[PDB]
Amino acid sequence: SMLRLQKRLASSVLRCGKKKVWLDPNETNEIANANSCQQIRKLIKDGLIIRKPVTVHSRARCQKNTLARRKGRHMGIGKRKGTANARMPEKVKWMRR
Amino acid sequence: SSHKTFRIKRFLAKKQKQNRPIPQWIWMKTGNKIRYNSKRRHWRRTKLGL
Amino acid sequence: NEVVTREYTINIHKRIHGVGFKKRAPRALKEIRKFAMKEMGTPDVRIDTRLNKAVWAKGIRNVPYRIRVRLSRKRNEDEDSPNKLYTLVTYVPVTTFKNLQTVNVDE
Amino acid sequence: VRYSLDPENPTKSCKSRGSNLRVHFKNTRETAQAIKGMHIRKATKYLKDVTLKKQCVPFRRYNGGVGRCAQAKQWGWTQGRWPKKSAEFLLHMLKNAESNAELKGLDVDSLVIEHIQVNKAPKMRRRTYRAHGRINPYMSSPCHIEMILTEKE
RNA sequence: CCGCCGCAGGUGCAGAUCUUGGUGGUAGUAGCAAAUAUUCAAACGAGAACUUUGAAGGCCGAAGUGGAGAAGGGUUCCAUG
Repeated sequence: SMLRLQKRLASSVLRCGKKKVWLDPNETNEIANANSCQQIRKLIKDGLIIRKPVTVHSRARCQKNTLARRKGRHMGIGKRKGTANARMPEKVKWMRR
Repeated sequence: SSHKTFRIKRFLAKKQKQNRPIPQWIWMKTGNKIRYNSKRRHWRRTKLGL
Repeated sequence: NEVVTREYTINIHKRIHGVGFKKRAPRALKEIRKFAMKEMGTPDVRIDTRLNKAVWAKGIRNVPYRIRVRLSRKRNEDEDSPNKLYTLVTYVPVTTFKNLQTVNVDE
Repeated sequence: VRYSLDPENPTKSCKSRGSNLRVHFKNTRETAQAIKGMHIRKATKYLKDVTLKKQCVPFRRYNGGVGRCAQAKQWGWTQGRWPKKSAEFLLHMLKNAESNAELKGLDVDSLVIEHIQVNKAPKMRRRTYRAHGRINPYMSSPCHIEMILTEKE
């Protein structure tokens, strides 16, 4: 009924967050009487409590965009916020020369 | 806090042992006045002094 | 007789017209449950977790205007409820809602 | 205990009672006046519909700021609410009385609830916290419900 | 516990924004409106808008509703009911 004990342990057994602890909703009776950590490791081997994969923050369109910025696209006068001396300053230009 | 002095830790130690109810057999006695422990103190209700 | 199964194309858009942005996908779920009681006269309406996903596909503010449903009445198991006949509401993934009559399907 | 009214004969009547019950008083007196002249089956058919907002309890005495409905017109009254918890906690008591009927061997469906009375129980003191650091009380209003069934044609 | 004859007084209440205790009308009234938002199925159970689990949709968005400590708290910690 109450798997609050056995999501907390499972989080610190998997060494992830309890965000990612997937408890098998059909095999509830087996998880409910875990009672310890070594017997939650037994449930990973049995394969009820299993780690969820990381949610996809794909920075694939990010790479796609920079290749345009390397080519000088999206870098026009109407895509400049900071001053020329803030974007790439005059002291560092002088340092390079 | 976590950082305690030995004297204060013995003070708290007494206050925990004094925060248990009456035994059920006490009011089966002949001279029966006590119903419940009136001196029971809770960590939100009363703040122990200090 | 009683274990009867139909298809239904539901206009959510004219059941949901005017309700606030944080009470549409919830409101949509209440007029798939209301709809399931009107056609198939059953108080117990149990609407599948694959259809709930279909209503919340565009989030809470945006619901698909037309949604297609295989509305299915059935018997019951034991642990006897005040009612016997319930109605399972299941999603039918449809590409075009153009010229869909309500089909009377077979079990 | 000793009830307020004594029945015409203790044979044909079966008692029930509930002391210091956690409902409101004003909601429960009003739904115990609507029940006061109904058959034992006629009452449970009524109260279950008040629990489901199909028939209503007309609030007649304790009706200060009680909004209106269409259903109260069956009582010849304008105001009326659907007290779910009040109607439920004197349906446990008909369940209790209809059991005592069967224990006394009275006919299950000949009984008309003749006497029913709601007395105020001692209030339960907890408090609320209001403006300018001033604590005003937040007392609950429980009630003693007790009723007598009696056999009729 | 009381009548009569004497004696004695902290001896008679409607008031004092009197004191203490209790209860009314107001009234089932005001109210339970700060910071975006919840829905579906199943489980345990006498009982589910809230509990637990899965699946959704969301918020905090690394100067955080995150992970830790100082001061203060003192058992609030954790399990079983």
